[PDB]
Amino acid sequence: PAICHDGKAHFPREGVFVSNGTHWFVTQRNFYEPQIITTDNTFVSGNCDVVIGIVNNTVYDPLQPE
Amino acid sequence: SGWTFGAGPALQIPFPMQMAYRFNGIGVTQNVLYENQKLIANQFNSAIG
Ligand SMILES: *[C@@H]1O[C@H](CO)[C@@H](O[C@@H]2O[C@H](CO)[C@@H](O)[C@H](O)[C@H]2NC(C)=O)[C@H](O)[C@H]1NC(C)=O
Ligand SMILES: *[C@@H]1O[C@H](CO)[C@@H](O)[C@H](O)[C@H]1NC(C)=O
Ligand SMILES: *[C@@H]1O[C@H](CO)[C@@H](O)[C@H](O)[C@H]1NC(C)=O
Repeated sequence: PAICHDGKAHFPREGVFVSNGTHWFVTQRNFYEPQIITTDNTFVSGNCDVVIGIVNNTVYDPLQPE
Repeated sequence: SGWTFGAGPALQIPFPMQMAYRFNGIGVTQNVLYENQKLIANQFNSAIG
């Protein structure tokens, strides 16, 4: 249901979270169009202590590298 | 399977995710259900009872 990047939940903007078992992807509802989970594709809500089934994973910062 | 079996092949999906997307259909974001799931479950169970 959500991703816990740094002690803080992450929810899909428009799509679902799926995985190959090694990597976690955010994709559409009707097609398996994987995309790398970035902060532009997810919106923050919560504090990673109330959502059940939340996995840790990581997200990709599009601004930290540069 | 949500509504997926009303269009083509039935596609499995956990019920919390289906309910979150039914919320998303009416203009309330997913986070409401994923942070009040106990409350929604209790209210729905009480209503059904
Ligand atoms: C909610 O679910 C629980 C079990 O998942 C039901 O609990 C049992 O229901 C039977 C059927 O009436 C009773 O005879 C038992 O005494 C119940 N056990 C407990 C520990 O409550 C419960 O009935 C369900 N809720 C409703 C309104 O049916
Ligand atoms: C799943 O996607 C990842 C992308 O990093 C890929 O490396 C992997 O081979 C794919 N399949 C499985 C079974 O992990
Ligand atoms: C996520 O990482 C934190 C930090 O170590 C840890 O306390 C927590 O248990 C992890 N969550 C899961 C689901 O493994």
